Amino acid sequence: SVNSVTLVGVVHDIQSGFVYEDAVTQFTLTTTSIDTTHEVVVEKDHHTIRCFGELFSAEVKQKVKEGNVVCVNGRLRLSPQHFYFPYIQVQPPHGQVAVIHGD
Amino acid sequence: KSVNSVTLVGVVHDIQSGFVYEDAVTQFTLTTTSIQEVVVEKDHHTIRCFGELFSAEVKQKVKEGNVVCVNGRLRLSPQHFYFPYIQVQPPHGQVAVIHGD
Amino acid sequence: VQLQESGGGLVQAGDSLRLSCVASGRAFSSYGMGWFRQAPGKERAFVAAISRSGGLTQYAESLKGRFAISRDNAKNTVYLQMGSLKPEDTAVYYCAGDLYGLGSHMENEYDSWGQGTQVTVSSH
Amino acid sequence: QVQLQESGGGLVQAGDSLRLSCVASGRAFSSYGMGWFRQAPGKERAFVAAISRSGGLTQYAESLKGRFAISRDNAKNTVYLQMGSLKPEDTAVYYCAGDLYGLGSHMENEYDSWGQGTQVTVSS
Repeated sequence: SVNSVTLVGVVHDIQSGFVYEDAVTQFTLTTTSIDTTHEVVVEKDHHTIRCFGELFSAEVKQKVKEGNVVCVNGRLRLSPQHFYFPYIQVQPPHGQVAVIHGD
Repeated sequence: KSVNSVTLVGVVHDIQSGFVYEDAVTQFTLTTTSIQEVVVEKDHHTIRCFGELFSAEVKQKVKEGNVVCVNGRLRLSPQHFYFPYIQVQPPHGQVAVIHGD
Repeated sequence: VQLQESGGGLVQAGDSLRLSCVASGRAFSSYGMGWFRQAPGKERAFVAAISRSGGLTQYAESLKGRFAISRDNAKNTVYLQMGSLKPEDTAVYYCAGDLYGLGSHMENEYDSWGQGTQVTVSSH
Repeated sequence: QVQLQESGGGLVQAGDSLRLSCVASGRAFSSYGMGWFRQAPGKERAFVAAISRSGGLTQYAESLKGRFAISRDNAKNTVYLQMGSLKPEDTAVYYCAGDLYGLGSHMENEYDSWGQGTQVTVSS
Protein backbone atom coordinates (compact mmCIF):
# COMPACT_ATOMS: atom_id res chain seq x y z
CA SER A 1 0.00 0.00 0.00
CA VAL A 2 2.52 2.62 -1.14
CA ASN A 3 2.24 6.21 -2.33
CA SER A 4 5.01 7.36 -4.65
CA VAL A 5 5.48 10.39 -6.88
CA THR A 6 8.31 11.28 -9.28
CA LEU A 7 8.35 14.69 -10.97
CA VAL A 8 10.81 16.44 -13.28
CA GLY A 9 10.20 20.11 -14.03
CA VAL A 10 11.03 23.74 -13.35
CA VAL A 11 11.06 25.62 -10.08
CA HIS A 12 9.12 28.82 -9.33
CA ASP A 13 8.01 30.55 -6.12
CA ILE A 14 10.37 29.38 -3.43
CA GLN A 15 9.19 30.35 0.00
CA SER A 16 10.36 29.37 3.47
CA GLY A 17 7.99 29.56 6.41
CA PHE A 18 6.11 27.38 8.86
CA VAL A 19 2.86 25.46 9.12
CA TYR A 20 2.12 23.76 12.45
CA GLU A 21 5.38 24.85 14.08
CA ASP A 22 7.49 22.94 11.52
CA ALA A 23 10.04 24.48 9.15
CA VAL A 24 9.04 24.29 5.50
CA THR A 25 10.43 25.47 2.20
CA GLN A 26 7.85 25.17 -0.51
CA PHE A 27 7.94 25.77 -4.25
CA THR A 28 5.88 25.29 -7.37
CA LEU A 29 7.13 22.75 -9.89
CA THR A 30 6.03 22.95 -13.51
CA THR A 31 5.93 19.81 -15.62
CA THR A 32 5.27 19.55 -19.33
CA SER A 33 4.27 16.36 -21.06
CA ILE A 34 4.65 16.42 -24.85
CA ASP A 35 2.04 13.92 -26.12
CA THR A 36 3.48 10.88 -27.91
CA THR A 37 1.59 10.11 -31.13
CA HIS A 38 2.79 8.97 -34.57
CA GLU A 39 -1.61 16.17 -33.51
CA VAL A 40 1.09 17.91 -31.44
CA VAL A 41 -0.63 18.11 -28.02
CA VAL A 42 1.07 19.49 -24.89
CA GLU A 43 -0.31 19.26 -21.35
CA LYS A 44 1.28 21.31 -18.60
CA ASP A 45 0.86 20.94 -14.81
CA HIS A 46 1.88 22.93 -11.75
CA HIS A 47 2.48 21.09 -8.50
CA THR A 48 3.07 22.22 -4.93
CA ILE A 49 6.26 20.74 -3.55
CA ARG A 50 6.81 21.02 0.16
CA CYS A 51 10.00 20.09 1.99
CA PHE A 52 9.88 19.13 5.66
CA GLY A 53 12.78 19.31 8.10
CA GLU A 54 14.82 22.05 9.73
CA LEU A 55 17.93 20.84 7.92
CA PHE A 56 16.35 19.81 4.62
CA SER A 57 14.07 22.82 4.40
CA ALA A 58 17.15 25.01 4.93
CA GLU A 59 19.34 23.12 2.48
CA VAL A 60 16.58 23.49 -0.08
CA LYS A 61 16.00 27.19 0.56
CA GLN A 62 19.74 27.87 0.15
CA LYS A 63 20.65 25.81 -2.90
CA VAL A 64 17.55 25.66 -5.05
CA LYS A 65 16.99 28.69 -7.29
CA GLU A 66 14.09 30.03 -9.32
CA GLY A 67 14.29 28.51 -12.78
CA ASN A 68 16.29 25.46 -11.76
CA VAL A 69 15.25 22.15 -13.19
CA VAL A 70 14.83 19.49 -10.52
CA CYS A 71 13.61 15.94 -9.95
CA VAL A 72 11.45 15.28 -6.93
CA ASN A 73 10.51 12.07 -5.10
CA GLY A 74 7.76 12.20 -2.47
CA ARG A 75 4.23 11.34 -1.36
CA LEU A 76 1.13 12.67 -3.02
CA ARG A 77 -0.81 13.99 -0.03
CA LEU A 78 -4.34 15.42 0.04
CA SER A 79 -5.24 18.23 2.39
CA PRO A 80 -8.88 18.65 3.51
CA GLN A 81 -7.77 21.99 4.92
CA HIS A 82 -15.50 19.23 0.31
CA PHE A 83 -12.09 20.57 -0.73
CA TYR A 84 -8.75 18.71 -0.91
CA PHE A 85 -5.47 20.55 -1.63
CA PRO A 86 -2.82 18.37 -3.30
CA TYR A 87 0.80 18.89 -2.29
CA ILE A 88 3.89 16.70 -2.48
CA GLN A 89 5.40 15.80 0.87
CA VAL A 90 9.16 15.51 0.57
CA GLN A 91 11.52 14.62 3.39
CA PRO A 92 14.42 12.16 3.64
CA PRO A 93 15.09 9.34 3.66
CA HIS A 94 11.83 8.75 1.83
CA GLY A 95 11.90 11.70 -0.53
CA GLN A 96 14.49 13.98 -2.06
CA VAL A 97 14.98 16.91 -4.40
CA ALA A 98 17.69 16.58 -7.04
CA VAL A 99 19.06 19.62 -8.87
CA ILE A 100 19.90 18.96 -12.48
CA HIS A 101 22.71 21.22 -13.63
CA GLY A 102 22.89 21.59 -17.40
CA ASP A 103 24.78 24.35 -19.24
CA LYS B 1 11.54 8.22 -18.50
CA SER B 2 8.52 10.13 -17.14
CA VAL B 3 8.34 13.86 -16.37
CA ASN B 4 5.09 13.27 -14.40
CA SER B 5 4.54 9.90 -12.77
CA VAL B 6 2.54 8.53 -9.85
CA THR B 7 2.33 5.08 -8.28
CA LEU B 8 -0.44 4.28 -5.84
CA VAL B 9 -1.61 1.07 -4.17
CA GLY B 10 -4.88 0.66 -2.33
CA VAL B 11 -8.57 0.05 -2.46
CA VAL B 12 -11.29 0.82 -4.94
CA HIS B 13 -14.56 2.50 -4.08
CA ASP B 14 -17.17 4.50 -5.96
CA ILE B 15 -16.76 3.12 -9.46
CA GLN B 16 -18.60 5.40 -11.89
CA SER B 17 -18.90 5.83 -15.66
CA GLY B 18 -19.37 9.00 -17.71
CA PHE B 19 -17.99 11.73 -19.96
CA VAL B 20 -15.53 14.59 -19.78
CA TYR B 21 -15.58 16.88 -22.81
CA GLU B 22 -17.29 14.02 -24.66
CA ASP B 23 -14.24 11.84 -23.90
CA ALA B 24 -15.24 8.50 -22.41
CA VAL B 25 -13.95 7.67 -18.91
CA THR B 26 -14.62 5.50 -15.92
CA GLN B 27 -13.60 6.86 -12.55
CA PHE B 28 -13.05 5.45 -9.10
CA THR B 29 -11.81 6.42 -5.67
CA LEU B 30 -8.55 4.89 -4.64
CA THR B 31 -7.55 5.04 -0.99
CA THR B 32 -3.87 4.79 -0.12
CA THR B 33 -2.78 4.45 3.49
CA SER B 34 0.69 5.42 4.73
CA ILE B 35 1.85 4.36 8.19
CA GLN B 36 5.53 8.05 20.35
CA GLU B 37 5.04 8.29 16.57
CA VAL B 38 2.75 6.04 14.48
CA VAL B 39 1.74 8.29 11.57
CA VAL B 40 -1.40 6.75 10.03
CA GLU B 41 -2.45 8.94 7.08
CA LYS B 42 -5.26 8.17 4.63
CA ASP B 43 -5.51 9.76 1.18
CA HIS B 44 -8.55 9.22 -1.08
CA HIS B 45 -7.30 9.81 -4.64
CA THR B 46 -9.63 10.31 -7.59
CA ILE B 47 -8.62 8.07 -10.47
CA ARG B 48 -9.73 8.76 -14.03
CA CYS B 49 -9.36 6.14 -16.74
CA PHE B 50 -9.53 7.39 -20.34
CA GLY B 51 -9.85 5.59 -23.66
CA GLU B 52 -12.75 4.02 -25.51
CA LEU B 53 -11.54 0.48 -24.91
CA PHE B 54 -9.74 1.17 -21.63
CA SER B 55 -12.69 2.86 -19.90
CA ALA B 56 -14.96 -0.13 -20.49
CA GLU B 57 -12.35 -2.74 -19.54
CA VAL B 58 -12.04 -1.09 -16.14
CA LYS B 59 -15.78 -0.83 -15.59
CA GLN B 60 -16.28 -4.47 -16.52
CA LYS B 61 -13.49 -5.93 -14.39
CA VAL B 62 -12.68 -3.55 -11.58
CA LYS B 63 -15.11 -3.85 -8.72
CA GLU B 64 -15.83 -2.12 -5.39
CA GLY B 65 -13.33 -3.33 -2.84
CA ASN B 66 -10.65 -4.56 -5.22
CA VAL B 67 -7.01 -3.79 -4.52
CA VAL B 68 -5.18 -2.19 -7.42
CA CYS B 69 -1.87 -0.68 -8.34
CA VAL B 70 -2.38 2.51 -10.28
CA ASN B 71 0.13 4.31 -12.44
CA GLY B 72 -0.48 7.67 -14.10
CA ARG B 73 -0.17 11.45 -14.27
CA LEU B 74 -1.08 13.86 -11.52
CA ARG B 75 -3.24 16.68 -12.92
CA LEU B 76 -5.32 19.63 -11.79
CA SER B 77 -8.67 20.53 -13.30
CA PRO B 78 -10.89 23.40 -12.02
CA GLN B 79 -14.13 24.85 -13.38
CA HIS B 80 -13.04 29.05 -8.85
CA PHE B 81 -11.77 25.79 -7.32
CA TYR B 82 -9.09 23.28 -8.36
CA PHE B 83 -9.70 19.52 -8.61
CA PRO B 84 -6.80 17.05 -8.06
CA TYR B 85 -6.99 13.73 -9.88
CA ILE B 86 -4.92 11.04 -11.58
CA GLN B 87 -4.96 10.41 -15.29
CA VAL B 88 -4.71 6.83 -16.42
CA GLN B 89 -4.57 6.00 -20.08
CA PRO B 90 -2.39 3.49 -21.99
CA PRO B 91 0.41 3.24 -22.82
CA HIS B 92 1.45 5.63 -20.07
CA GLY B 93 -0.93 4.74 -17.26
CA GLN B 94 -2.05 1.38 -15.89
CA VAL B 95 -4.59 -0.11 -13.53
CA ALA B 96 -3.25 -3.39 -12.23
CA VAL B 97 -5.64 -5.59 -10.28
CA ILE B 98 -4.08 -7.63 -7.49
CA HIS B 99 -5.73 -10.93 -6.60
CA GLY B 100 -5.66 -12.30 -3.07
CA ASP B 101 -6.14 -15.63 -1.27
CA VAL C 1 -7.02 -18.71 -32.67
CA GLN C 2 -3.63 -20.46 -32.40
CA LEU C 3 -1.12 -19.94 -29.55
CA GLN C 4 2.51 -21.00 -29.06
CA GLU C 5 4.78 -20.55 -26.04
CA SER C 6 8.53 -20.12 -26.63
CA GLY C 7 11.48 -19.67 -24.29
CA GLY C 8 11.13 -22.16 -21.45
CA GLY C 9 13.88 -24.58 -20.45
CA LEU C 10 15.91 -24.47 -17.24
CA VAL C 11 17.80 -21.71 -15.39
CA GLN C 12 19.69 -20.94 -12.16
CA ALA C 13 17.70 -19.69 -9.19
CA GLY C 14 18.14 -15.92 -8.83
CA ASP C 15 17.84 -15.47 -12.57
CA SER C 16 15.29 -13.51 -14.57
CA LEU C 17 13.62 -15.13 -17.57
CA ARG C 18 11.48 -13.70 -20.35
CA LEU C 19 8.75 -15.82 -21.94
CA SER C 20 6.86 -15.33 -25.19
CA CYS C 21 3.49 -16.35 -26.60
CA VAL C 22 2.89 -15.91 -30.30
CA ALA C 23 -0.60 -15.82 -31.76
CA SER C 24 -1.54 -16.87 -35.28
CA GLY C 25 -4.33 -15.06 -37.08
CA ARG C 26 -4.97 -11.33 -37.06
CA ALA C 27 -7.34 -11.33 -34.08
CA PHE C 28 -4.60 -11.08 -31.46
CA SER C 29 -5.10 -7.33 -31.18
CA SER C 30 -8.61 -8.06 -29.87
CA TYR C 31 -7.70 -10.84 -27.44
CA GLY C 32 -7.22 -10.50 -23.71
CA MET C 33 -4.13 -12.54 -22.91
CA GLY C 34 -3.17 -14.48 -19.79
CA TRP C 35 -0.40 -16.52 -18.25
CA PHE C 36 -1.08 -19.55 -16.05
CA ARG C 37 1.28 -22.11 -14.53
CA GLN C 38 1.37 -25.71 -13.21
CA ALA C 39 4.01 -27.41 -11.07
CA PRO C 40 4.42 -31.20 -11.01
CA GLY C 41 1.38 -32.69 -9.30
CA LYS C 42 -0.45 -29.48 -8.50
CA GLU C 43 -3.26 -27.53 -10.14
CA ARG C 44 -2.77 -24.94 -12.85
CA ALA C 45 -2.79 -21.47 -11.20
CA PHE C 46 -3.24 -17.89 -12.47
CA VAL C 47 -0.21 -15.59 -12.84
CA ALA C 48 -0.97 -12.51 -14.91
CA ALA C 49 -3.30 -11.08 -17.50
CA ILE C 50 -3.49 -8.04 -19.78
CA SER C 51 -6.53 -6.61 -21.52
CA ARG C 52 -6.91 -5.75 -25.18
CA SER C 53 -6.14 -2.05 -24.77
CA GLY C 54 -3.20 -3.09 -22.57
CA GLY C 55 -4.00 -0.61 -19.82
CA LEU C 56 -5.64 -3.08 -17.42
CA THR C 57 -3.32 -5.79 -16.10
CA GLN C 58 -3.88 -8.33 -13.31
CA TYR C 59 -1.65 -10.21 -10.90
CA ALA C 60 -1.50 -13.04 -8.42
CA GLU C 61 -0.86 -11.30 -5.11
CA SER C 62 2.26 -13.21 -4.09
CA LEU C 63 3.59 -13.49 -7.63
CA LYS C 64 3.39 -9.75 -8.16
CA GLY C 65 6.18 -7.24 -8.63
CA ARG C 66 8.50 -10.07 -9.63
CA PHE C 67 6.51 -10.85 -12.76
CA ALA C 68 5.47 -8.45 -15.51
CA ILE C 69 3.10 -8.97 -18.40
CA SER C 70 3.08 -6.94 -21.62
CA ARG C 71 2.12 -7.12 -25.28
CA ASP C 72 3.26 -6.07 -28.73
CA ASN C 73 0.31 -6.24 -31.12
CA ALA C 74 2.78 -5.43 -33.88
CA LYS C 75 4.37 -8.84 -33.40
CA ASN C 76 1.07 -10.40 -32.37
CA THR C 77 2.88 -11.33 -29.17
CA VAL C 78 2.43 -11.39 -25.41
CA TYR C 79 5.42 -11.56 -23.07
CA LEU C 80 6.05 -12.58 -19.49
CA GLN C 81 9.01 -11.08 -17.66
CA MET C 82 10.00 -13.19 -14.68
CA GLY C 83 12.27 -11.21 -12.39
CA SER C 84 14.30 -13.18 -9.84
CA LEU C 85 13.58 -16.91 -10.01
CA LYS C 86 13.07 -19.45 -7.23
CA PRO C 87 12.72 -23.26 -7.07
CA GLU C 88 8.97 -22.82 -6.54
CA ASP C 89 8.64 -21.16 -9.91
CA THR C 90 9.45 -24.49 -11.54
CA ALA C 91 6.41 -25.51 -13.55
CA VAL C 92 4.85 -25.63 -17.01
CA TYR C 93 3.73 -22.18 -18.14
CA TYR C 94 0.68 -21.70 -20.35
CA CYS C 95 -0.55 -18.73 -22.37
CA ALA C 96 -4.26 -18.22 -22.95
CA GLY C 97 -6.56 -16.03 -24.99
CA ASP C 98 -9.71 -14.16 -24.19
CA LEU C 99 -12.04 -13.43 -27.10
CA TYR C 100 -13.89 -10.91 -24.97
CA GLY C 101 -10.70 -8.93 -24.56
CA LEU C 102 -10.30 -8.70 -20.79
CA GLY C 103 -8.22 -11.48 -19.33
CA SER C 104 -9.24 -13.06 -16.03
CA HIS C 105 -7.86 -14.89 -13.00
CA MET C 106 -10.36 -17.61 -13.84
CA GLU C 107 -8.93 -19.84 -16.53
CA ASN C 108 -12.30 -21.27 -17.46
CA GLU C 109 -12.98 -17.85 -18.96
CA TYR C 110 -10.36 -18.30 -21.71
CA ASP C 111 -11.25 -19.65 -25.14
CA SER C 112 -7.74 -20.34 -26.50
CA TRP C 113 -4.72 -22.10 -25.07
CA GLY C 114 -1.05 -22.80 -25.75
CA GLN C 115 0.87 -26.07 -25.82
CA GLY C 116 2.65 -24.78 -22.72
CA THR C 117 6.37 -24.30 -22.12
CA GLN C 118 8.71 -25.84 -19.54
CA VAL C 119 10.39 -23.53 -17.07
CA THR C 120 12.77 -25.38 -14.74
CA VAL C 121 14.58 -23.48 -11.96
CA SER C 122 17.81 -24.77 -10.40
CA SER C 123 18.69 -25.59 -6.77
CA HIS C 124 15.89 -26.99 -4.57
CA GLN D 1 39.97 19.90 6.26
CA VAL D 2 39.15 16.19 6.44
CA GLN D 3 40.98 13.21 4.94
CA LEU D 4 39.05 11.34 2.22
CA GLN D 5 39.84 8.00 0.58
CA GLU D 6 38.21 6.75 -2.63
CA SER D 7 38.02 3.05 -3.44
CA GLY D 8 36.30 0.55 -5.74
CA GLY D 9 37.99 1.71 -8.95
CA GLY D 10 39.28 -0.60 -11.67
CA LEU D 11 39.04 -2.28 -15.07
CA VAL D 12 35.53 -2.57 -16.41
CA GLN D 13 33.59 -3.61 -19.50
CA ALA D 14 31.10 -1.31 -21.20
CA GLY D 15 27.49 -1.82 -20.08
CA ASP D 16 28.86 -2.78 -16.66
CA SER D 17 28.08 -1.26 -13.29
CA LEU D 18 30.48 -0.11 -10.64
CA ARG D 19 30.02 1.25 -7.14
CA LEU D 20 32.59 3.62 -5.64
CA SER D 21 33.05 4.46 -1.96
CA CYS D 22 34.64 7.35 -0.14
CA VAL D 23 35.50 7.11 3.55
CA ALA D 24 35.92 10.15 5.76
CA SER D 25 38.44 10.30 8.56
CA GLY D 26 37.35 10.88 12.12
CA ARG D 27 34.43 13.03 13.17
CA ALA D 28 32.39 15.77 11.50
CA PHE D 29 31.44 13.68 8.42
CA SER D 30 27.76 13.88 9.31
CA SER D 31 28.07 17.66 9.05
CA TYR D 32 29.67 17.50 5.64
CA GLY D 33 28.12 17.91 2.25
CA MET D 34 29.85 15.51 -0.15
CA GLY D 35 30.63 15.47 -3.88
CA TRP D 36 32.08 13.45 -6.77
CA PHE D 37 34.11 14.84 -9.70
CA ARG D 38 36.02 13.11 -12.49
CA GLN D 39 38.87 13.95 -14.85
CA ALA D 40 39.13 12.45 -18.32
CA PRO D 41 42.18 12.58 -20.65
CA GLY D 42 42.40 15.89 -22.49
CA LYS D 43 39.72 17.40 -20.27
CA GLU D 44 39.34 19.43 -17.07
CA ARG D 45 37.95 17.87 -13.91
CA ALA D 46 34.15 17.99 -14.12
CA PHE D 47 31.30 17.90 -11.60
CA VAL D 48 29.50 14.55 -11.25
CA ALA D 49 27.26 14.51 -8.16
CA ALA D 50 26.75 15.91 -4.70
CA ILE D 51 24.60 15.36 -1.65
CA SER D 52 23.62 17.63 1.21
CA ARG D 53 24.17 16.74 4.88
CA SER D 54 20.57 15.66 5.42
CA GLY D 55 20.71 14.27 2.81
CA GLY D 56 17.54 14.90 0.81
CA LEU D 57 19.13 17.40 -1.54
CA THR D 58 21.15 15.68 -4.22
CA GLN D 59 22.75 17.40 -7.21
CA TYR D 60 23.66 16.01 -10.62
CA ALA D 61 25.35 16.77 -13.91
CA GLU D 62 22.61 16.61 -16.55
CA SER D 63 24.48 14.19 -18.80
CA LEU D 64 24.73 11.75 -15.82
CA LYS D 65 21.37 11.64 -14.07
CA GLY D 66 19.70 8.31 -14.81
CA ARG D 67 22.97 6.44 -14.89
CA PHE D 68 24.71 7.58 -11.69
CA ALA D 69 23.40 7.89 -8.15
CA ILE D 70 25.01 9.31 -5.02
CA SER D 71 24.27 8.15 -1.47
CA ARG D 72 25.78 8.20 2.00
CA ASP D 73 25.92 6.11 5.16
CA ASN D 74 27.02 8.15 8.15
CA ALA D 75 27.21 4.98 10.24
CA LYS D 76 30.21 4.19 8.07
CA ASN D 77 31.41 7.70 7.27
CA THR D 78 31.06 6.66 3.63
CA VAL D 79 29.71 8.28 0.47
CA TYR D 80 29.07 6.11 -2.59
CA LEU D 81 28.79 6.53 -6.34
CA GLN D 82 26.82 3.88 -8.19
CA MET D 83 27.49 3.81 -11.90
CA GLY D 84 25.33 2.10 -14.47
CA SER D 85 25.54 1.22 -18.16
CA LEU D 86 29.18 2.22 -18.19
CA LYS D 87 30.67 3.69 -21.34
CA PRO D 88 34.17 4.44 -22.60
CA GLU D 89 33.43 8.12 -21.99
CA ASP D 90 33.17 7.39 -18.28
CA THR D 91 36.82 6.42 -18.20
CA ALA D 92 38.48 8.85 -15.80
CA VAL D 93 39.92 9.53 -12.38
CA TYR D 94 37.09 9.97 -9.89
CA TYR D 95 37.61 12.07 -6.76
CA CYS D 96 35.45 12.68 -3.71
CA ALA D 97 35.34 16.10 -2.04
CA GLY D 98 33.89 17.51 1.16
CA ASP D 99 31.96 20.71 1.71
CA LEU D 100 32.17 22.18 5.19
CA TYR D 101 29.00 24.23 4.77
CA GLY D 102 26.92 21.05 4.58
CA LEU D 103 25.59 21.58 1.09
CA GLY D 104 27.76 20.37 -1.77
CA SER D 105 27.80 22.23 -5.09
CA HIS D 106 28.65 21.98 -8.76
CA MET D 107 31.65 24.20 -8.09
CA GLU D 108 35.08 22.65 -7.56
CA ASN D 109 35.67 25.95 -5.79
CA GLU D 110 33.49 25.09 -2.87
CA TYR D 111 35.00 22.08 -1.11
CA ASP D 112 37.71 22.26 1.54
CA SER D 113 38.69 18.56 1.41
CA TRP D 114 39.74 16.31 -1.48
CA GLY D 115 40.42 12.61 -1.86
CA GLN D 116 43.38 11.33 -3.85
CA GLY D 117 41.19 9.88 -6.59
CA THR D 118 40.66 6.42 -8.06
CA GLN D 119 40.83 5.34 -11.72
CA VAL D 120 37.97 3.80 -13.67
CA THR D 121 38.81 2.28 -17.02
CA VAL D 122 35.91 1.28 -19.23
CA SER D 123 37.26 -0.93 -22.02
CA SER D 124 35.11 -0.19 -25.06
